[PDB]
Order: sequence, then C-alpha cells, then structure tokens
Amino acid sequence: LEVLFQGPNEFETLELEHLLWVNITQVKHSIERAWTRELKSLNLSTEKFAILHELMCLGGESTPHTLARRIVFEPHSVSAIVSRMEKDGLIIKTKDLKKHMVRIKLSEKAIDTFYQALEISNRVYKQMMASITREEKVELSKTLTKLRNHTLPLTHKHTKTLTPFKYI
Amino acid sequence: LEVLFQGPNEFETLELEHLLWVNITQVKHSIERAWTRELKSLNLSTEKFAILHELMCLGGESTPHTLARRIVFEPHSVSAIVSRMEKDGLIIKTKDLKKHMVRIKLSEKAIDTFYQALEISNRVYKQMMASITREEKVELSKTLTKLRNHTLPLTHKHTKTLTPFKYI
Repeated sequence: LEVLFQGPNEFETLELEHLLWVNITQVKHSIERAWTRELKSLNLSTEKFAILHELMCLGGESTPHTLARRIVFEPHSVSAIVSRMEKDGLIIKTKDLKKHMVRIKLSEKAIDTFYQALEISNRVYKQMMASITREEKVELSKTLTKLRNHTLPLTHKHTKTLTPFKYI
Repeated sequence: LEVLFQGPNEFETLELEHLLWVNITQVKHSIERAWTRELKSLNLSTEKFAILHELMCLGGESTPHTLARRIVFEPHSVSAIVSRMEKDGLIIKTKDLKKHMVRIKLSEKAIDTFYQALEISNRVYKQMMASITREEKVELSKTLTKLRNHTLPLTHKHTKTLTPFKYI
C-alpha cells in the first residue's frame, strides 16, 4: 500500500544549526511579505522604515557615517536607500558649511510618514506575534541577542555601535 | 557632570514585537555576511545554496513550479536565481518532451559543489551558534516555527508546501 523508495532523502535531515538558519530566513521572509503589503500606502520597505526610525532616534538629522554605525546594514546599502529616500522627498542632503561632508535630515513629510507608519507597524507586529506568549517572546529576544552578539564581530570589527533599543 | 538633554529619546524604546523584528533582521544579516565570505570560493549566495539544497532533496531534478512550492522565496526570485545558476552551469533546463513546461536538473558540477558547500556550511553554522546551548537552540527552533506557521498563511494561501526538514 505505501509506495516504496519515495520517502525523504538524507538531505531533508539537517544539523540543528542549519535548520535554525532556515527557520530564521523563513520567518524573516514571511513577516516581511505581510508587513510590506500593510505599509504599501506609505511606500515603505522594511529598510526605508528602519532608516527613518534610526534617523528619528538621532533627532531627525545626522551624517551618513553616524547613521551607518548605528544600523546593521552595509554602508553601500544604506547610501543607496538614502539616495532613493532623497528622490522621494523624505531626506534632505546638505553640504556641511567640512568640505565633502554631507548632513542628512528628515523632511517634515518623512516625520509625518513615520508617525503614521510606526502606529500601523506596531499593530502589524503585535498581531503577527500574538500566537507566542510573553515568556516565549522575552526568551526569543534573549537568544537572538546572544546570536547577534557572537556573530556580528566575526565581520564587523568596531564598525558598528548598534542603537541600544529597549522594550518594557 | 553627565550632560543634560542628550539621552535616548522615545523612539529607542520599542514594543517587544517590533524589537523581535529588529533582532531577527540583525541576526539574519550578521550570520549571512559571515557565511557568504566563507563560501565565496564556491561562488554561492545563501539563496543559490538554498536552491541547490532544495533540488538535492528533490533528487536533483524537478520543475520550476514544484521547486517554488517547496521553498519560501517568491517565484520571480526563484526564477531569477535559477536563470543565474543556469548561466553558471549549475542547472540544466530542458523542454519537457507538455509544450511550454521546463524541467530543471542539477549538473554533476552543481552536485559536487553542493558536496563541498554542505560540509563547509555545517561547520560555519555550528561555530556561529556555539554560544547558545542545545536547549536554547531547540526552544529557538520551536518558537520560530510557531511564528512561521502563524505568519506564512497571512500571504501564502496554499501556494507553499515547504520542505519538512528534520534534525536529530
């Protein structure tokens, strides 16, 4: 009755650490796809939202090198997103009055867009994560933080001072 | 002595579910940056490795629609990566002998590249995750799986039957 020789092969049994990478990538993709669709009326990707948010923590104005130090993304990636945000009227770039340094500032449109986006985004993440308990959330953040702290210095050698976000 | 009015602002305190998204994105980025550098002599991104791995679970040969059902990525993304892998001699596309259906098969070069990549990749993930205990790993996979199972159906409605990877 069950067919022979068609069950899973050895490549479907993983080391646990490889399965954890697959789990992390699948949760990142599934949450981002759903969040991005909810935020589409504001035209925000997760990375544009992350840059608006970092610049709000910096008081709406900073420099490319300070923004890059605070955020996990590669500098070329942060510059590309900032340039797109500038075309969209979210960031204003001005020459420092230091030759060649640029200051980046959020426009009032960007700050009002962030007001709206933060409120929707908090509702989205809350409803997405409602099926795990407070205890499971607190443990997940602790374990992910241990992984971040052990793995970030394998390639980021004093280049990042990531924003020390808190929760209550 | 401490300066006034320069401490963090309200945007540095997040809802826990938003902080969990930041934690997931930071761990994904930090692990991928380190892994990609170790695998660079095989010219494999994490997504090319994931497609080679899914096709090994399928016995080295499948169709674009079956591959897409098994993997989390968007179909356009899977097609773009498969097309790049075809240019690189990793995938062979042949017309089905069904008009317009394509069969995709790993080349023997791709299977030998996967032999090498899987062994390096298992060592990389093991050393990256050595700072969390077996118990913390098992709980992390359980909690991430609950998040995946609750969030994937918000946008994938019977479109995916993700490979049921196991560990021991």
